Amino acid sequence: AFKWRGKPLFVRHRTQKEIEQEAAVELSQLRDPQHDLDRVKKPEWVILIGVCTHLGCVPIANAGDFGGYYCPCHGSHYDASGRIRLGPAPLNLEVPTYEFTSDDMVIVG
Amino acid sequence: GREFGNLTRMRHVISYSLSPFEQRAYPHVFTKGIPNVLRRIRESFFRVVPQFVVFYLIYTWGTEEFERSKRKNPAAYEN
Amino acid sequence: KGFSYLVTGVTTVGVAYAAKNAVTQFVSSMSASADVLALAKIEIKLSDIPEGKNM
Amino acid sequence: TLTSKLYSLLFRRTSTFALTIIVGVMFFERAFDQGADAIYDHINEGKLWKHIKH
Amino acid sequence: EEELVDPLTTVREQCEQLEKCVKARERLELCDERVSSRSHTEEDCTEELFDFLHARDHCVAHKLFNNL
Amino acid sequence: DLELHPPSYPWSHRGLLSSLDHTSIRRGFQVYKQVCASCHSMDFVAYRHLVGVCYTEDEAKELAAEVEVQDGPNEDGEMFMRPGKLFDYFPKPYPNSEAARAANNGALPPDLSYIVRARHGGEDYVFSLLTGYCEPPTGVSLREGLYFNPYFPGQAIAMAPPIYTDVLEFDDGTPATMSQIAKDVCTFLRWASEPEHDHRKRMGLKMLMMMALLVPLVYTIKRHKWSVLKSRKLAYRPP
Amino acid sequence: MFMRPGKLFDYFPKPYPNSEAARAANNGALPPDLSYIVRARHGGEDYVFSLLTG
Amino acid sequence: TPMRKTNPLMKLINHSFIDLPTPSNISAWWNFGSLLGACLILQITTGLFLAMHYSPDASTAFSSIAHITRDVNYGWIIRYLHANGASMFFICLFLHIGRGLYYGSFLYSETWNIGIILLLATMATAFMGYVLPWGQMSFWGATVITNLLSAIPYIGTDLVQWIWGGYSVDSPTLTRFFTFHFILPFIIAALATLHLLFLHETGSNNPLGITSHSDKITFHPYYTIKDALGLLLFLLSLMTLTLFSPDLLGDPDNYTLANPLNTPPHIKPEWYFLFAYTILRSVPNKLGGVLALLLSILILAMIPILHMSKQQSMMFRPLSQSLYWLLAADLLILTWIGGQPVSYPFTIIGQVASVLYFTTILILMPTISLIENKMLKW
Amino acid sequence: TPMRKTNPLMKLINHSFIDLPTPSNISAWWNFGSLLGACLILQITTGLFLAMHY
Amino acid sequence: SETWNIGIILLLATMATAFMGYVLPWGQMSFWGATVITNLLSAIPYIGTDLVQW
Ligand code: HEC
Ligand code: HEM
Ligand code: HEM
Ligand code: HEM
Ligand code: FES
Repeated sequence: AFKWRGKPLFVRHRTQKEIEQEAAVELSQLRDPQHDLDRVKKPEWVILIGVCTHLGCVPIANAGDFGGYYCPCHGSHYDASGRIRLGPAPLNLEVPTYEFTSDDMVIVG
Repeated sequence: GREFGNLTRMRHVISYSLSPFEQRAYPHVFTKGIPNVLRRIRESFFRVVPQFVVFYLIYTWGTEEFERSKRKNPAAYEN
Repeated sequence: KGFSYLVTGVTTVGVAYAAKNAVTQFVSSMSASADVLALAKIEIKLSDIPEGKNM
Repeated sequence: TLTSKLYSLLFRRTSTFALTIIVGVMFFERAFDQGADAIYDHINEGKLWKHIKH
Repeated sequence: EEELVDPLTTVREQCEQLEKCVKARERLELCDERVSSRSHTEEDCTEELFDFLHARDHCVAHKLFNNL
Repeated sequence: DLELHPPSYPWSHRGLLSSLDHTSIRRGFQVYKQVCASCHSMDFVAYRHLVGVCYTEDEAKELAAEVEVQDGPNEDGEMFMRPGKLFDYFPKPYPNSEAARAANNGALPPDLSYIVRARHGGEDYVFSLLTGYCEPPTGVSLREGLYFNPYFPGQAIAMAPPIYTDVLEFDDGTPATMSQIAKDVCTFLRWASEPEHDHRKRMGLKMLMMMALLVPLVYTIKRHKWSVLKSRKLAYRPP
Repeated sequence: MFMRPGKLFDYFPKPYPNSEAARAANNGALPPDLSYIVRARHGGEDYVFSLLTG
Repeated sequence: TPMRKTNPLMKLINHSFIDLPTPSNISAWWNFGSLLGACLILQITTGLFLAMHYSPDASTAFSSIAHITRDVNYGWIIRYLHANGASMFFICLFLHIGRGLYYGSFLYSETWNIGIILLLATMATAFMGYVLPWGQMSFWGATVITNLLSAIPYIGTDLVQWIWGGYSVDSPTLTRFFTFHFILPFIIAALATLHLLFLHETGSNNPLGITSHSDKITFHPYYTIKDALGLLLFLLSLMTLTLFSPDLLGDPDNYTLANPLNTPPHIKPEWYFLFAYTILRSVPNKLGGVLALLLSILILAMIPILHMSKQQSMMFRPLSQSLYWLLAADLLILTWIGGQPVSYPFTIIGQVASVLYFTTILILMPTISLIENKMLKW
Repeated sequence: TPMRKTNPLMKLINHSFIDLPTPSNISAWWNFGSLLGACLILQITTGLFLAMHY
Repeated sequence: SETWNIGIILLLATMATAFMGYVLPWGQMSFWGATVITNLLSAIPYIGTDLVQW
């Protein structure tokens, strides 16, 4: 977790097993449909805003029913991709405009 | 009205009162006081207590069930 | 009446004691704090020679 | 009788009632504070640093 | 030579002789045998370890500060 | 992961009118300044606050002067070092959080000024955290920079066992077993978190006595005033 | 702490780290902050110009 | 004529306080209202002395509170009196509302509406005040409660950012909350004066629920001492709460400096908001949960309309008594679940409790009232 | 009877402001009480908004 | 008379409010005027300095 605009920014180096788990998730089951690869420029790296889409809480990583994220406030469960699947959260974790200029860097203006 | 002079109409209702210094601050403490409190508690007990007893049962069951669910099942790794 | 007035007087004595304690506590809270009080007389100036004028 | 002089001198006029109330407040404050402090010191004797500093 | 005996250890052992601490410890040993025997398993003896430590330290707290 | 409830140890000050053992507070302060001060800061405790709890003013001055601190800028604006005075707070081991994380394998040693009151279970937990450092149970593995501790929420703390027998030599001379050391630290931390403990207990006893005096008296006054109504008898005499 | 190229939100550079350095570098005199110098002097800008002129 | 009836200020004081016709059979519950005002005074006085040292900055709020507790003379007493006095204020407020529900005081429609506004202002005041310490719980609770406004369909995020004073809770938010927390209690006092003004027109109600014009009594020599005794008991409770268990009604996580990069594992609001927290959690949809909380608070407005009984008081309605105590037990269930996390049993029990709360206050109560009306052959 | 004479708040407002008997010959000097009230309201609002950032 | 006395109290309250508000900016004028006006209370014969320091 990093600090951007006074808000948490999550960068998770999800393993390929987590990538398979996220890809296998059906779009119909998702509350807000979205393909896993759409929200990750690189499959092994997922960059999101560490703010629960329900009531601005820091989702706990590798926790919950789906082992991606878990809201400690109202019980919202997010997957490794950040998509909401169970809980009061209305939509998926926000994806910033991150650009991988190099394999070891990520910046944007 | 709003002042004590004109509030309602009453006729031939006579009341007797005693000075606070003449009488006792604690009369009938044991002859009537404690029995009166006991009868009040008896009257109000069975219309209040059952709801909180149900609440206590729900509380205990919920806590025990949360503890039971938190515990791990061996069958998950029998193989 | 003397017994009743004695009861009232003892009650008033207790109330006055409690009220003075509360008022003094609040007023003292308005007074100088411990951190301010510490840096009051401990500090000692070490002055050099500033020419022949007021410094 | 005790009351025949007490009530006639102290509790008769409310000004004297207030005066004896305030004097009793002073004496009660002093004595009650001393007694409470003694009780608290005795209950946890040795723990307090007032005893240790000796 | 090691004069300090750390009464904590003595009280801990005193529980380890009591019925609840003993049965929790033996259940922990059974769980350890299970996990060690299985080559590939995700089962962690943390639960039974906590079950043992709760009773152990409960007895300790009952009879520890007296020595100190 | 699950969590372990810390036992309720029979601390001396837990009594209704009990007070902190100031000898224990002094020993715990010694352990803090000699063992935990290398990583744990106390930003809200100065070298005063000790003039009336465990140290006289003179020995407090000496103890403060033992450690040098940075002073305000002098001529040319070159901030120098001072011998150290009472109003100075306890030294911070690291200039900033980043230095603490770098020196502690990415972990930040938390401020211990309010640690007792900032953790569920209070001092009990802190004691249970220091005493309990069992080896990892079968089936759990952790990074070399982490040590298994059953009472630590995550169960993998980044703090090596800080106290062991004879790690410190108490001025009093009591046997410096790890249990005694941990108990003394916990007492000192309880004092630091709640310095008003003794005064609060004294005022609580005083208010208990005052209320035991007043409540029956005010109740008697109310009964006396209302006896006119409660004994009032009324009759209906229609013509 | 490191050096950064400098962004919009940064304030104008401070010539001296503290007042003591300014006094040392300016013969014991402190050069006042110029952010409010016009409003801080009687006559305002009219004064400042004259100060720079005469 | 006595001077009290000549000077206009003395006229008002005598008419409203000294010689106010008050029912003789009034029980202890009517004390709480007076206690509320006292609590307000306490919160206005004590909090004032806290403001003389509190610095409303995100970088110095926690340090300022530490300075208050450790350096300021008797400052710990003042801070603990303030916190536990807020707790006691909500205790007395809940008991006041429960009494009003039980004895049919809601039929004073305008007084009831004014009281609802007072409750809302008190809740906002306490929320911002709890945000003031700038602890972990304070910060994250503030973030959650302000993000609640994001549920609004169109102006959802603009309003939240306007309240925040930025893109997230920070020093701007704390200073705004400090100012609102300072101003609001005086608005509460004026609204309470309006409360008493609207109550004065009809006078106080009695437990029997029958007009007590036959047995009215001056307030000066009877209810003054009865309230004084109530004040003594309230101060007993408050002082025992601040002097023996000062942190009984507190959260330890609030003693850690606010960290915007890590939400505590068990972030919960203060205990008076726990029922609203459960009603939030139970409803899945975010807007649904926000609306559920709003209805949970504002159902007191609809309560007078649902009154369908020939008797104002409930002491002669045993079935209504059973329903009322069931509602109270339900509220206790809600508070307890609010204390508890979001897991298998607690979630379902909370959903059931919220549904039961709404049904009892909307369906069971009027039906039982109609049944009781038929029972007495009206 | 109009609503002014029925609702107690409306009673107060009508008696003290809407229907308050005042002299007709009152000059401009009596306008400064309302001006003082407006000054107080303005000061309260403006100071609240200032303290929001102070 | 009563209205006049209430007005005098109002004037005193407004003067105190404005004085403290002018102290609030913490400018040179604010600081030094505050020092002067507060030290004015040192004239009190017996409790002068204690009151000023309080
Ligand atoms: C030389 C370094 C060092 C020593 C010695 C040390 N600590 Fe720590 N402490 C740390 C670090 C680093 C952590 C972070 C571990 C973690 O959070 O996983 C820590 C963790 C803690 C925690 C856990 C706080 C939490 O978030 O739960 C407490 C309480 C604590 N220490 C108190 C103590 C006490 C009491 C002593 C000795 C009497 C002590 N420490 C000795 C550096 C130290
Ligand atoms: C700061 C909060 C409040 C204050 C200071 C306050 C004050 C008072 C006082 C002093 C009384 C006099 C009678 C009594 O004490 O019982 C009263 C009565 C009443 N209050 Fe409030 N109150 C508050 C909140 C509320 C709330 C939250 C409600 C309803 C939700 C409410 C509704 C009523 C009603 C209906 C009465 C009529 C009592 C009767 O008929 O006997 N008040 N209030
Ligand atoms: C109904 C009235 C009030 C309520 C319900 C209330 C409630 C609270 C609460 C719950 C806190 C948190 C304290 C803590 O958690 O430690 C707080 C803090 C604070 N309040 Fe009050 N308050 C009230 C009135 C006031 C008033 C009138 C003022 C100022 C004039 C004030 C100033 C403060 C300050 C400065 C703090 C921060 C100090 C602290 O947190 O201890 N409050 N308030
Ligand atoms: C009786 C009405 C009031 C008067 C006469 C008054 C007067 C003043 C004055 C003369 C200043 C100094 C202005 C300057 O030199 O910059 C000031 C500043 C201030 N006042 Fe007030 N004030 C009043 C009401 C309020 C209220 C109700 C607040 C509520 C927070 C408030 C908050 C402030 C603040 C925060 C400042 C500092 C910011 C500034 O200097 O402008 N004032 N006031
Ligand atoms: S904040 Fe994540 S569930 Fe509402």
